[PDB]
Amino acid sequence: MTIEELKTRLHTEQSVCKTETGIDQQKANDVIEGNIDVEDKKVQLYCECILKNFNILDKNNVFKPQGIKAVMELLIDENSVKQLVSDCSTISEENPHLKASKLVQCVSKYKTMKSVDFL
Repeated sequence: MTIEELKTRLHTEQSVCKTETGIDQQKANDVIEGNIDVEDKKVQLYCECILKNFNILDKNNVFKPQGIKAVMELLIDENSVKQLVSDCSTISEENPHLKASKLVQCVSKYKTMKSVDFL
């Protein structure tokens, strides 16, 4: 994956997931900017849709290290990827929708979806 392909793929999934969840445009923009309202139901569904579409969250709602590594290895270095993986893997949440928003918030501490557009 090249940065330009990742940029277009990210924009596409953001659009797909906005249409699917009916999330307010500003709320979807907040998430993209790295301001995740973890408790908002639409934010949770939008977050879940994005992570699952990128194989970051599997069908068993497990945070996939190879899934996140495939996406991040173009954005962040090996050391930051290892730190992100160990950090975000500690998120244990019974509610899969809340787990998804907490996971996007965790990944966003390292690189926001917005900041990909700066590369």
